[PDB]
Amino acid sequence: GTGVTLFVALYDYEARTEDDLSFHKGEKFQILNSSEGDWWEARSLTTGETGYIPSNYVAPVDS
Amino acid sequence: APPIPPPR
Ligand SMILES: [Cl-]
Ligand code: NA
Repeated sequence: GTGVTLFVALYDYEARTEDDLSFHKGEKFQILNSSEGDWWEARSLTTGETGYIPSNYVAPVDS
Repeated sequence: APPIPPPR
């Protein structure tokens, strides 16, 4: 890749507040904030949208 | 609230 840390979705997720992101298994993200708890703010690569995601639904792309 | 569990 280009050097930025990326995470991948392990499962589909449907958003539960206006500030959450919906995503498919296999989606890639840049993580923007992982400091305020277990909901992380992320940017989706295929959509470009930003929002919270549940951190248990993602894993680093490296492996 | 914590993250929800992975889907069924
Ligand atoms: Cl979008
Ligand atoms: Na890097």
